[PDB]
Amino acid sequence: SRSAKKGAFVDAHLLKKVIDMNKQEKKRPIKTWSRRSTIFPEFVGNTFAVHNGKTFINVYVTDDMVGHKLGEFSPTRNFKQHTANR
Amino acid sequence: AKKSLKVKQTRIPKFAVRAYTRCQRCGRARAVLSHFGVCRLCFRELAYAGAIPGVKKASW
Amino acid sequence: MRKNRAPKRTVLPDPVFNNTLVTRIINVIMEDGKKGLAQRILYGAFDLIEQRTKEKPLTVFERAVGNVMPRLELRVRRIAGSNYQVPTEVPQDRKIALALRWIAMFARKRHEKTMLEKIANEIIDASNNTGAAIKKKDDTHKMAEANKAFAHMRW
Amino acid sequence: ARILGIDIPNQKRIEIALTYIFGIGLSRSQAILKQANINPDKRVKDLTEEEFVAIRNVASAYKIEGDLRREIALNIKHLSEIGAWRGLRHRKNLPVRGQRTRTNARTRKGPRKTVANKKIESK
RNA sequence: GGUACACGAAAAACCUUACCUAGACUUGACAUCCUUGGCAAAAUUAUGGAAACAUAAUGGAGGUUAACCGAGUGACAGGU
RNA sequence: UUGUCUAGCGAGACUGCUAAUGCAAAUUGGAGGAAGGAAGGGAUGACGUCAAAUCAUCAUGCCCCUUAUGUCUAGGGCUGCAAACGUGCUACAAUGGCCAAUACAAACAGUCGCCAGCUUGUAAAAGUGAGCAAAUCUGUAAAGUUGGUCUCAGUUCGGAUUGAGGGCUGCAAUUCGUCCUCAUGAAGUCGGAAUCACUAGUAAUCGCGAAUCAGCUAUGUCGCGGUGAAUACGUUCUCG
RNA sequence: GCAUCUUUAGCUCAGUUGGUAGAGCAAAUGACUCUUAAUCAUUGGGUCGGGGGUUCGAGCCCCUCAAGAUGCACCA
Ligand SMILES: *C(=O)[C@@H](N)CCCC[NH3+]
Ligand SMILES: [Mg+2]
Ligand SMILES: [Mg+2]
Ligand SMILES: [Mg+2]
Ligand SMILES: [Mg+2]
Ligand SMILES: [Mg+2]
Ligand SMILES: [Mg+2]
Ligand SMILES: [Mg+2]
Ligand SMILES: [Mg+2]
Ligand SMILES: [Mg+2]
Ligand SMILES: [Mg+2]
Ligand SMILES: [Mg+2]
Ligand SMILES: [Mg+2]
Ligand SMILES: [Mg+2]
Ligand SMILES: [Mg+2]
Ligand SMILES: [Mg+2]
Ligand SMILES: [Mg+2]
Ligand SMILES: [Mg+2]
Ligand SMILES: [Mg+2]
Ligand SMILES: [Mg+2]
Ligand SMILES: [Mg+2]
Ligand SMILES: [Mg+2]
Ligand SMILES: [Zn+2]
Repeated sequence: SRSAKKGAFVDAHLLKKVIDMNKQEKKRPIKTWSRRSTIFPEFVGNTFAVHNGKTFINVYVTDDMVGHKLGEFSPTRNFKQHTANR
Repeated sequence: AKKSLKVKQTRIPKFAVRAYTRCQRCGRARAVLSHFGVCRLCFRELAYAGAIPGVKKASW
Repeated sequence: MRKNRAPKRTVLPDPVFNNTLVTRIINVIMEDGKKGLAQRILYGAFDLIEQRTKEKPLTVFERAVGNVMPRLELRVRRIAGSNYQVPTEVPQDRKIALALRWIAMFARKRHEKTMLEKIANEIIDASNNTGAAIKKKDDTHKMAEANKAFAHMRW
Repeated sequence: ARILGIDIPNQKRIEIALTYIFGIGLSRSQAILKQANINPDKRVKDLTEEEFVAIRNVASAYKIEGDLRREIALNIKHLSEIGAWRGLRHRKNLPVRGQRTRTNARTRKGPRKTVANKKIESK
């Protein structure tokens, strides 16, 4: 879908923290509000706290989850059972 | 919450796609005529007074 | 509650066999508002009729349509329970019109192939008083004959 | 017929016969047809061995029809083994894209299982 | 109900938006009236930032305050 | 292809003439006439009813909040889903599917736009790039005609759903944009009780344009033209 | 007398045969309407009659009490 010339997309605020956080050995969960950032190869090995709307759900990225958007691996709404009307 | 939105619309946003068109007489956001900058229910009042030159009732 | 009788539009003499009635059946088989398509379909069936019956297509069409034309018409009239029917003599204009409508209706349901051959077979099958349109005419005639008693009371 | 485990109708033209294969549709069938130079409108029954080997070779060069089923299957497992919300939406037998689920989208939910609408005694 | 249900809405990704979760503000984002000066607001580049917003920069059209930029200031502004 | 066409003014149709019968309005027929008896359509909608709808277009009495029910921003939501109904689109097909050639519109719109031609690309589109502030330039008309093929099959019908690869807009397309290409090929073979619209360029149907709009499964809305029917015997029943 | 059963939110009753409780009304809260009724949602509310004992654990199994009701004798 997304054009070629444009490429991928990160907010570059997430990119800067990831570069800083990968150099630092004692990595901790990275609190990012950017559900819009696509997972870049360098992201591999870090863990993020994506804002589902209410809380920050923790996602551990792998060498496989690479390519999709960072908010795609977290939910936003919840539905598990209806209730008999009558 | 009307007055604050009107003022914000006049102010320039930080993104081009963030700019929308709101009626200039009232503050109605939807159903705004870009040809006149006037919403559908202010255009009726203005058209029925003769303020807009040439807008006459239609018989087709 | 109307007190006015509707006007009537011209029927037009046919453009080939000069038999008005051809234009009427063309309009009857009309679907999707295609005048062109309908003429082609119908005209092709007369050519198939030539290849098969070795006779004049207009004569065969009249012999089929004239034979299908009914005589009595049963009008529904409910009073308390069900409807007691009433046989009435249908006008000449409606006689041809009803005949054409039945011809088309049983033609678009035959087990045959392209509607050209479908419609061609129905008319040739109706020139010998043995078909699907004939049975419909037979049924209404017998129903009217059975309900001969209430013919005197109409409304 | 003779092309792999597929049995293309014998009384049907070759360009439609290729569509009958799972991995070959209609447009891609024409691509094989033009590339092999074999003229269409040639009933497969009235065809010779010389064409039956070339068509098989190009079909083998393309993606095997039997491997595509496992390819889609690995992909769904690939999508579900990641834990994606889209995978979850595909997981519970629901529209995977953005299709609405309020009053429509029954082609993925099978037959209707009618429940009991609320009781309105008036208010 | 007829006279609601491709209706308000002649365009909900952000904006719209009036809702929820959060991060920030208090004569306030906008206005007048009053004591009082104008030698700005913008925009943009930095750093921290989810962005609000802060700390630094070119200090800005102009016209001497016209409009606005403010201070002080309580009546109040504001409410989809 | 010389008098179309476009838009200013005017003429024209007035029961004006005649026949019938009525006191008189007036009804019917005929004449001539492009048009005959509200020539077709539109705007134009009495007092009032339903305490009908809108405090969320706007304005406003009264009540309520006033470091919060006011304000700014980021993310989510208005797009959910065991279900039911309403309005539409697409179909279940040879009055058709696909391919090739090809004829004939009206209206409207356009300088952050319409975009011709050319080059690349299986295509959406990209690059180059004139022309047009517009009766000048641009926005491919489709059904329709002819030819080839399918030969009645859940199919060369039907397109849903799903996977992958691309293009455009936009900071940004996962929640939640649409387009193209490839892959798959749900249901559905005329739809129960019961219901809706329509009296001629009307119903049915085929395209085209505009509004809001950066973009939008608007199949919606407002307009324009192409083809173009059937029926009305009558008020016994039915609704108002 | 005896043998048998019952005592469970404000009321009428299921609990299950051992991991510590709900159903229907009543009440309240909203929603809903000019406002009510009704309806609809939601909802707080328990010394499982009082003690003892078994069990890791008793509304649940066994005893004694307190209050009633049953079936068997107001000697065949
Ligand atoms: C009659 O019923 C007698 N057999 C019973 C006498 C009982 C005396 N305790
Ligand atoms: Mg307001
Ligand atoms: Mg959607
Ligand atoms: Mg109503
Ligand atoms: Mg929003
Ligand atoms: Mg100065
Ligand atoms: Mg001064
Ligand atoms: Mg108010
Ligand atoms: Mg009038
Ligand atoms: Mg009312
Ligand atoms: Mg938002
Ligand atoms: Mg909606
Ligand atoms: Mg429609
Ligand atoms: Mg054909
Ligand atoms: Mg010219
Ligand atoms: Mg089937
Ligand atoms: Mg199809
Ligand atoms: Mg998407
Ligand atoms: Mg069939
Ligand atoms: Mg009418
Ligand atoms: Mg249709
Ligand atoms: Mg109320
Ligand atoms: Zn307005």
